[PDB]
Amino acid sequence: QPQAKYRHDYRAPDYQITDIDLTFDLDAQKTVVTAVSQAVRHGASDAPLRLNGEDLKLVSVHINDEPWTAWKEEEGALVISNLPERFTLKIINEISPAANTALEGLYQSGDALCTQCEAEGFRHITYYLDRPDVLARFTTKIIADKIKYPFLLSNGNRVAQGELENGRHWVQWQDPFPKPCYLFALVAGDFDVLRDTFTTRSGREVALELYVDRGNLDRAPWAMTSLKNSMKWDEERFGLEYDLDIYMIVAVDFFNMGAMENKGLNIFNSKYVLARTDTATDKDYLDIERVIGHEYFHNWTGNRVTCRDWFQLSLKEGLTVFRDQEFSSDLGSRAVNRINNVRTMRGLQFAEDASPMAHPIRPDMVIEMNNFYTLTVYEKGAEVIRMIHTLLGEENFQKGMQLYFERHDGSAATCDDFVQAMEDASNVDLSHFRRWYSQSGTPIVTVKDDYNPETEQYTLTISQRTPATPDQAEKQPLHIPFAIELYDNEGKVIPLQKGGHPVNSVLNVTQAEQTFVFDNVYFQPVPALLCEFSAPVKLEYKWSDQQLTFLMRHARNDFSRWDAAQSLLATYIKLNVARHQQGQPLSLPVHVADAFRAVLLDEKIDPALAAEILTLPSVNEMAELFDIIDPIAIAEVREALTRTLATELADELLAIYNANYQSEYRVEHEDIAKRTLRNACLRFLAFGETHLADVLVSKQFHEANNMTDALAALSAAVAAQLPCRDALMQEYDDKWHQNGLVMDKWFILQATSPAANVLETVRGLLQHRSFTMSNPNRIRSLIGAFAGSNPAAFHAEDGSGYLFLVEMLTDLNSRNPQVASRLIEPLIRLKRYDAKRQEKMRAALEQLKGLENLSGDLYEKITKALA
Ligand SMILES: CC(C)C[C@H](NC(=O)[C@@H](O)[C@H](N)Cc1ccccc1)C(=O)O
Ligand SMILES: [Zn+2]
Repeated sequence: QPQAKYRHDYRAPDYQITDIDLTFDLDAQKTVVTAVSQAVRHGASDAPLRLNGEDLKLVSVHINDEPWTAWKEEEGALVISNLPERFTLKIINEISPAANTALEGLYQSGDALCTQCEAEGFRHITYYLDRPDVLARFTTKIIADKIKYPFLLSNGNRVAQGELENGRHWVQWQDPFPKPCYLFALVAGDFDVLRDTFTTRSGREVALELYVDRGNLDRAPWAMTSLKNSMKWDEERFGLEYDLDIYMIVAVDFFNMGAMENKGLNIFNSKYVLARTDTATDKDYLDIERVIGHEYFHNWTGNRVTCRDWFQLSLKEGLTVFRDQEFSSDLGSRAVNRINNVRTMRGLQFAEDASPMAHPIRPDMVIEMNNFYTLTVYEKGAEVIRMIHTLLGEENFQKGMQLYFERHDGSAATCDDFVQAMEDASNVDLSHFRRWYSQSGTPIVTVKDDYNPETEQYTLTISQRTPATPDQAEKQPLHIPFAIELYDNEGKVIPLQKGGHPVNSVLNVTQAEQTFVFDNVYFQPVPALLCEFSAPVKLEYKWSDQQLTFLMRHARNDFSRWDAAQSLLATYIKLNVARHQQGQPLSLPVHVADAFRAVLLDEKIDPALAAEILTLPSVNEMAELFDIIDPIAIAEVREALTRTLATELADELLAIYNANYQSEYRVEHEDIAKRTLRNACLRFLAFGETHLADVLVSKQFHEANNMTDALAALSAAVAAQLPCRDALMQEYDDKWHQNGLVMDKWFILQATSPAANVLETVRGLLQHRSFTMSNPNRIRSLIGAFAGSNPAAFHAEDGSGYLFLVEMLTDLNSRNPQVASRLIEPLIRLKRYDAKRQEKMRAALEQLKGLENLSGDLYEKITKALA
């Protein structure tokens, strides 16, 4: 297995390549690549040029057209010795796109040929300096059969084109912007193309082109609209304009991730492009908006300024995720977006930070870089950027962005460079703050308060600590922006002050323990703590149920109201899981049910907020409330809680469900909010009197005039195991079996079903007409959903879930390591479960560990999980 690489070993390259001219003689079985690079030595004169290469058939090596004899091929490299200070390197090699099942480098997607080069896929195309601090100007000539590949695309603009004998043709592209090879892209195939235009604020007219498989034009307008929305927003919010003449996006069916920001030629998983009202849900529309925007935002945060090395991945991913969240939030509901992102942080990222794979947002050790496009690097990375925004304020934050681009435009930078730019532009000291980049694990912030009537002072005693993680035995206090707000008994905000001077609501929690005193607090306050999730930490405060219901009705920020409800539910989710383990039924105080009844009947509350408060935490969110996870107890308690609320709020739920009916379907935020609330109510109504529920659900499925409402009904039928379930599921299959993206929703429902025979059903679906092990989307929607989204079934006491996953991973380890690595994650969490389960999970991991040709992707995770 390959050795681990460490951030502290970074060293500038001995050679730089300033320009590269590529020529591809394209063919699915045998592609011939000719690469002419202009190299310049920067290191010692006796240093050899070390080129990275994987699975390449070397044809020849020339230096200034002279056949070179001073070279040697070694594991993953071509080492060239005795070179001039400046020279022209010419490499000719062959590759086989059709044989590329890992989908890394140049591969085949259906009948099209396309690429994926990040993190290190370009080395699978030709021998090169496959490191992001080497920026070269690319020129790409593509030669191919005209009938099979009428469209030949690469980064930049077309500078040449011609016809050849034997029905072949070629096109040459030039991208003026120097770039690391991970941003290189090539696409060849036959597509339908949606063309539009966007005029920047300064007048630059940009040609927009969206390439989709023939017959998919009816699902392309929303993505195009989202691209234009993204371009406009970046101008308005960040003052950034697109910098090229054309913007191409190609939607492909076979892609390991969601999308890729290749300069001027983004390549997208079709899941994040294709949408029409009968195939896509409101969520799909908003996800397409998010991803289209995300990759577009990389044009500046990632492309114009790239990464010095891969340990600096968060420099572009954390910042770009922050940007896509601000984009979504500005255009839609900021409260809903913040709530959703906090659910991801608390329910998924915290779990990772408490797992064997824990790492700082800026990793120190990496074996397989593809294993580091994580919730930590992305989501926590964004939370760190957001904390900088919280500490600086929008104005100074933008000044920091401006200085960052001024200093690093056209180069590869580091996380430290970014922080320095923010510090220098704002004059805000971020020296202590920097620890957020080096320390893994989730900080735990404990708060104790006291109200002194004699002095009319409110005191907060705040403590912090980060438990040790398997990767770091030493932990230190962080600079935690801790936002608060105090309310009097009328729900009015109490001015924060001390010694006659106002105090900022964002407290600087920088020590292991500290006190914060506020005077002129005339009456005992109810505090709102860690407002808007001001820092990615776990809050420990002894809330009374009344303080929480008070906040649910009076908190100024909608997020606080949702957050208070989560704290209220946590107490009873924990209470009932303990009861479940002792064979006792659900117990819930009347005043708790009343709090949710109040939310339903509050006419002043935003439907968007009400919908989220009425959406119970997922089983994965619930799992984080426990030291030792009991997946079956959690799943059954979640259903029991749903049933109890459905019974206690039956009339109110139906009233709100009916009140939010909308005849017209619009992908507009106000409409989406009402529909989300209506369907939130439907989830509960599905657990009402069987016949009543069955009729209501089947009715919505059949009368729905959009996929959002149809899927909501189908999901409810499956969740409540209603009589109509089998009929509706078969009807969906018969109508959509030919559409993979649509069937993925169906596979997810089958995989996350509460039915006793779910595994048997999932295994059988491996033979379904709409499923195929060759497609990452299908794999993740069926197998991934089962293992990661149905922990109750995956963790069946008999161990059947683990055995099934081992079978699937034995296949995927050889076929597609990246997808295999995404799928093994559930097994890596073994220490969070009981002894019996740990034993079975360890056995499963040991079996995988002994696999012939074990991929580095899995090796890295298996090793840490078995430690
Ligand atoms: C909206 C985005 C956060 C979705 C996300 N895509 C990205 O982050 C891209 O900008 C990544 N740069 C693409 C990528 C992902 C994984 C490994 C190598 C390369 C993805 O999941 O593909
Ligand atoms: Zn990204």
